[PDB]
Amino acid sequence: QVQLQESGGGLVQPGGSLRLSCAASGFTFSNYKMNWVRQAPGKGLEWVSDISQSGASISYTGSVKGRFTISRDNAKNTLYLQMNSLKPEDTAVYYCARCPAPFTRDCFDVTSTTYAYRGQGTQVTV
Amino acid sequence: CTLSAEDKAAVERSKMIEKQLQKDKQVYRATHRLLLLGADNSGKSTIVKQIFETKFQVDKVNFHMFDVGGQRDERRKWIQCFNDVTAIIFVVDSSDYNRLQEALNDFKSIWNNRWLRTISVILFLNKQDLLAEKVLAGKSKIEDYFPEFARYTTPEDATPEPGEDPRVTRAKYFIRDEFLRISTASGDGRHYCYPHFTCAVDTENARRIFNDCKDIILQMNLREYNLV
Amino acid sequence: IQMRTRRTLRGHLAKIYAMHWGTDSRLLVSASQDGKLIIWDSYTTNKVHAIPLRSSWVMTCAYAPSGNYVACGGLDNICSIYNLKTREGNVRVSRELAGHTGYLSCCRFLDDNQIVTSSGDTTCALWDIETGQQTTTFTGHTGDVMSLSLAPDTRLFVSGACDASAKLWDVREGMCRQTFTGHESDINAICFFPNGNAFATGSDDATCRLFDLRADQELMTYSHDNIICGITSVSFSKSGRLLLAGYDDFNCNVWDALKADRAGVLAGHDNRVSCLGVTDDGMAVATGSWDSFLKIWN
Amino acid sequence: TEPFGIALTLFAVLGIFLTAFVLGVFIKFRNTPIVKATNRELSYLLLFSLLCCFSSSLFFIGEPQDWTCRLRQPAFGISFVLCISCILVKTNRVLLVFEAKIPTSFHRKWWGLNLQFLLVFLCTFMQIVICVIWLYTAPPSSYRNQELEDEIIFITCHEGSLMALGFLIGYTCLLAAICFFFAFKSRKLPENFNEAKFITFSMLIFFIVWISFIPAYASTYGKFVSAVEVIAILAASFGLLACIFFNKIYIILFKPSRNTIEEVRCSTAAHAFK
Amino acid sequence: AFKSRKLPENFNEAKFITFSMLIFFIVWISFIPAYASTYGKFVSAVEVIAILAASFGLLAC
Ligand SMILES: CCCCCCCCCCC(CCCCCCCCCC)(CO[C@@H]1O[C@H](CO)[C@@H](O[C@H]2O[C@H](CO)[C@@H](O)[C@H](O)[C@H]2O)[C@H](O)[C@H]1O)CO[C@@H]1O[C@H](CO)[C@@H](O[C@H]2O[C@H](CO)[C@@H](O)[C@H](O)[C@H]2O)[C@H](O)[C@H]1O
Ligand SMILES: CC(C)CCC[C@@H](C)[C@H]1CC[C@H]2[C@@H]3CC=C4C[C@@H](OC(=O)CCC(=O)O)CC[C@]4(C)[C@H]3CC[C@]12C
Ligand SMILES: CC(C)CCC[C@@H](C)[C@H]1CC[C@H]2[C@@H]3CC=C4C[C@@H](OC(=O)CCC(=O)O)CC[C@]4(C)[C@H]3CC[C@]12C
Ligand SMILES: CC(C)CCC[C@@H](C)[C@H]1CC[C@H]2[C@@H]3CC=C4C[C@@H](OC(=O)CCC(=O)O)CC[C@]4(C)[C@H]3CC[C@]12C
Ligand SMILES: CC(C)CCC[C@@H](C)[C@H]1CC[C@H]2[C@@H]3CC=C4C[C@@H](OC(=O)CCC(=O)O)CC[C@]4(C)[C@H]3CC[C@]12C
Ligand SMILES: CC(C)CCC[C@@H](C)[C@H]1CC[C@H]2[C@@H]3CC=C4C[C@@H](O)CC[C@]4(C)[C@H]3CC[C@]12C
Ligand SMILES: CC(C)CCC[C@@H](C)[C@H]1CC[C@H]2[C@@H]3CC=C4C[C@@H](O)CC[C@]4(C)[C@H]3CC[C@]12C
Ligand SMILES: CC(C)CCC[C@@H](C)[C@H]1CC[C@H]2[C@@H]3CC=C4C[C@@H](O)CC[C@]4(C)[C@H]3CC[C@]12C
Ligand SMILES: CC(C)CCC[C@@H](C)[C@H]1CC[C@H]2[C@@H]3CC=C4C[C@@H](O)CC[C@]4(C)[C@H]3CC[C@]12C
Ligand SMILES: CC(C)CCC[C@@H](C)[C@H]1CC[C@H]2[C@@H]3CC=C4C[C@@H](O)CC[C@]4(C)[C@H]3CC[C@]12C
Ligand SMILES: COc1cccc([C@@H](C)NCCCc2ccccc2Cl)c1
Repeated sequence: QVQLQESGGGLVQPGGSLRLSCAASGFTFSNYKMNWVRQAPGKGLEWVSDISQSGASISYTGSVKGRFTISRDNAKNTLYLQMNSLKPEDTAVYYCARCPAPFTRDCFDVTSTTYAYRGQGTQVTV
Repeated sequence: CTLSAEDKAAVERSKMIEKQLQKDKQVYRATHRLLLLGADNSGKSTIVKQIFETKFQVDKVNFHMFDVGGQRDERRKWIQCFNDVTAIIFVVDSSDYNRLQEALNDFKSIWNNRWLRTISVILFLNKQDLLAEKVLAGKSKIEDYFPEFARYTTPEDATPEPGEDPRVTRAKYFIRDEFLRISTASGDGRHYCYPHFTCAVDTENARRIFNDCKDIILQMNLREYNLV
Repeated sequence: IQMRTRRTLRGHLAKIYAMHWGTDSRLLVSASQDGKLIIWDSYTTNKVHAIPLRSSWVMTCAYAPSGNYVACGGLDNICSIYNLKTREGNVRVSRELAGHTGYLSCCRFLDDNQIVTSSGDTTCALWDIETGQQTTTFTGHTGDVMSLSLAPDTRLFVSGACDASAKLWDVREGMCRQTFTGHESDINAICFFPNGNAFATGSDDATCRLFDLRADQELMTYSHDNIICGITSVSFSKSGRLLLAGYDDFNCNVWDALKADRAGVLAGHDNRVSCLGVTDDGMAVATGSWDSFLKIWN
Repeated sequence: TEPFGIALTLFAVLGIFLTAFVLGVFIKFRNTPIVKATNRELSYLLLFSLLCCFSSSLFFIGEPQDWTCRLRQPAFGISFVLCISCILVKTNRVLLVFEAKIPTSFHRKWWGLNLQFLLVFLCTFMQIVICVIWLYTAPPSSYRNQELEDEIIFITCHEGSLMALGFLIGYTCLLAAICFFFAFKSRKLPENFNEAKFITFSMLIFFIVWISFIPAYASTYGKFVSAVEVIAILAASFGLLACIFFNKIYIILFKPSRNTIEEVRCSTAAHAFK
Repeated sequence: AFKSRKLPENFNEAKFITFSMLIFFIVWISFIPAYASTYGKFVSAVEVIAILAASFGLLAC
């Protein structure tokens, strides 16, 4: 069964740092592109970052450019997100999303309301 | 012919069915089909003044446009139905900076989709008047959402419409360049993007679609004969 | 296992999504996005009926076991039942079933007055055609339901959805008996083993899997390192010894179900193999592709 | 051994070398936009036919023998028709490509590739039928003329029937006229897909060079007769080898930045806008 | 003329001048062996043809 578990969230003062982790199971982790998404109160899902299979290709959204960084350990089958200089608007529930099909670059339906290959998320408050 | 009389009559019936199919073949192959995409608040409903389907006519050429809206949020599966269409018409609201990154991500997803790797995209950057008013007002700043705007300069080939402000032109061409740089990374010459600036009062959209479809057909024919 | 193309059925204008064999093992129905269904006579390669549709975007079609009706549906969220045998002499729409909130992805007849449908609104339904109403609604999938397979005894049926999940349902009560997992991506096709105690699923994982109802778990996997494309359709032979699966690489593979060893390839199409079927007497295999062609292999 | 024969042989060998060089350049850059735009297979066939044209020019020189007098006229008559047929088919295909207004031609790759050669073979086949009828009914021969002068013996070729030669010339001129019409139609297209230099070749080689040799062919005897033949042949070949390839070869080797997909795309878009 | 063959002056006159001069040179280079080969009363004919061809060239250009 496809399982994604997020961890590493809480309340941190503005200007601090926080490390999010996502443990994946039930599939070949090295075969899929991965994404980090967030949902803020009173707002819908918003794509944040993504990393490809080999990790060569890394992309961010505008607000997190430079402040955050994404990485993945395929040997450990885990995804990491480092969060630095946390602005007060970074408060949200964070999800680690998996792209629906392997060996592909397009990733449809990662910011959808009901996506199967997502997780429970971690609350980050600034 | 080693056939019975009823077998021969069945053959004749099949022949008549084939004739009708050939007539339908001519009719079907005459008409161009377009797929209309773009989120809400973009105004994709009113782009042609001529809602699941729409017919319109431009100089003895028939266009048939489809807007799929009666489905769920996920579009991973049914989108495959539209891989024979001549063009995807993507409408983007050009005044809202809060949801423009979502439009960029959607355009990226459409552009790099496996079953949409040969379909060209006509890009309509709608609501130019609102963008111009917001830029001249100064309340909103593109730099807040796009830091790259500071280290940006207007294109050399950029055209100013008669009477305008350089800041408005800079904003417009930055918005266009975002989609263009998305579009010029995996196209490989198989499909292209045609961006346009259109307001709500604009009535030239159908002609732009006609010209873009002409170009799409020419490129497809060149590639099929293996000349490009 | 070498098969050859005995018949090639030409006449559709666009990509073919669905096909279905008749119980007589001679007549079949196919569906294209041009907006037409065609009933083909396989033996003579003759067109018996050409039914224009009110909606071009059709994704499924079924043939009634009696042979008096056909069904179709698609992006219009409607299941249309056409009566083949009328005194006037032409096919006319018999019923227009409405109620799904998403595209109709599959439909199968039980008899002349019952049909089971799966939709993109993550649910299935059992209908009464005379009243045009849903007698039962099956819920529980958290993603689009792609294919369904009725049991030989027409008591149970499975549905596979875009959540790496298959579900077993009882039609009379309307509850999910068991849930099967093991795939990593969306299930695109599903089919029972002939005796009814097992079924096979194909997915975007590029693997097929065999699940047994009594053991409540999978028994065999079918994949190769070269294969990286997903399975669009899957079917069993008459005896269940061979498993036939069409892929996005424009080819169909034949698998030794009991040994998970590939035994042959059907390679005649030049585009995606969208639909696949095996006759009720196990005498021929029909494959329809996006290149607007349907072929018979024997 | 004569100086004039040496000069003609050197010119023919030089033409052969240039044709081989052009063919090798086209093979090397076989997957570049400029070479793709000009149909590859028809270009290869045309270059082979030009090599055949120079080889045919090589038949006239020497002491005339029966088989040489038999083979000399049909060789060039077939090779030139093959070249013209290749040009004609290429222009017709590009015209059909640029005049289509429908989502797709749906023209099969193998079907189009085979159809091109099939049309070329139709034209060459009519020529071959004429030549076969001629060589079966009235073969040309060799002949030791001892009537032109008193001190001299002229070893020449006697044409079996002047009507057959007239038919070959007439068919070649008819095919060239058809090719001229089609090339004149395809002048508004982008410069990479044009064949408007065939007009230049026809103007400079058919109406000036070949015209000016009519009196020489009208009343002359002995080696000079053969001379005119060879020279005429060479002219056409060289002109064709120029008007179709040299410019493109230049752009392929020198000014390489114009051999890019973007340039061709821009030119095609400019054609679309107009 | 070839130096300024791309200048658009006078409806792009230089290209036509270049073509006319090319026609002239081709005519006389072909005239040399044609005259050397002609025998008899036709030796004047070639001259006329040349005198025609070149002349027509200039006009048509
Ligand atoms: C034994 C009988 C021989 C007959 C042989 C004739 C063959 C057919 C005639 C063709 C012809 C001769 C006119 C003859 C004059 C008549 C007698 C004159 C006496 C006085 C009465 C008519 O030339 C005409 O020229 C017009 C003037 O420009 C032009 O008009 C246009 O412009 C208007 C202006 O703006 C505009 O307004 C109008 O709308 C337009 O249409 C016409 O399109 C064109 O047909 C010349 O054709 C031209 O030939 C060129 C080759 O040099 C050829 O270029 C090719 O090669 C070049 C070099 O390799 C290369 O550089 C070029 O890239 C390449 O393309 C041109 O393609 C071809 O066209
Ligand atoms: C569309 C345009 C380019 C038309 C193309 C036609 C040319 C290829 C034709 C037209 C007139 C032909 C010429 C007309 C007459 C003669 C006379 C002929 O002379 C003889 O046959 C010798 C006298 C005899 O034995 O009767 C040699 C070929 C030649 C030069 C022909 C060569 C080819 C020409 C120039
Ligand atoms: C023995 C001698 C007298 C041979 C006769 C040659 C000329 C008197 C004729 C032969 C072929 C004729 C040409 C054949 C084809 C054309 C193409 C034609 O072009 C079009 O009409 C196409 C227009 C388009 O569709 O774009 C204009 C006349 C022209 C130049 C003709 C002009 C006169 C030519 C050169
Ligand atoms: C053995 C000796 C006596 C040879 C004499 C034959 C000449 C009359 C021939 C041989 C080479 C021929 C030339 C070979 C190449 C060309 C290139 C050609 O150039 C172009 O067409 C340019 C194209 C453009 O305009 O872009 C013009 C004809 C011409 C001069 C030919 C005209 C006739 C020539 C001078
Ligand atoms: C053989 C005897 C019976 C008479 C001799 C006449 C020919 C030698 C003359 C008559 C018509 C002349 C032609 C008339 C017109 C032209 C158009 C001319 O075309 C251009 O120069 C236009 C180029 C451009 O448009 O830029 C080239 C020369 C040519 C073929 C002339 C070449 C010489 C020709 C064939
Ligand atoms: C009589 C005539 C036709 C013989 C033609 C021979 C010349 C033109 C041919 C013979 C073999 C050819 C070579 C074969 C293979 C290659 C490798 C390719 O990556 C670059 C071009 C190159 C190097 C070719 C250039 C053209 C070539 C040298
Ligand atoms: C537009 C098209 C049809 C024009 C085609 C004209 C061709 C077929 C005509 C034009 C002038 C003709 C030539 C005129 C004179 C002679 C001399 C004769 O002793 C042999 C045939 C020959 C050589 C003719 C062959 C046919 C010919 C070349
Ligand atoms: C009689 C024959 C063998 C001489 C061979 C010389 C050839 C190789 C030379 C002679 C003059 C040269 C041409 C002179 C001018 C131009 C114009 C330029 O814009 C493209 C190249 C082009 C077209 C040259 C190509 C090469 C060329 C044709
Ligand atoms: C037997 C020998 C002397 C023949 C020599 C032929 C000379 C006169 C020919 C051979 C190649 C020809 C060149 C080939 C190509 C071009 C390009 C064109 O756009 C202008 C004319 C120009 C520049 C030609 C001028 C004349 C030229 C130099
Ligand atoms: C009377 C006859 C035989 C003289 C023949 C001389 C020929 C071969 C000479 C005379 C004039 C010469 C041309 C004079 C000017 C130019 C322009 C230059 O940019 C390239 C060379 C080129 C194109 C020459 C090529 C050779 C040429 C055509
Ligand atoms: C196209 O005309 C031909 C068809 C076949 C052969 C031949 C040649 C090889 N022999 C006769 C030569 C005819 C001739 C005489 C003077 C000037 C030009 C020409 Cl052409 C010509």
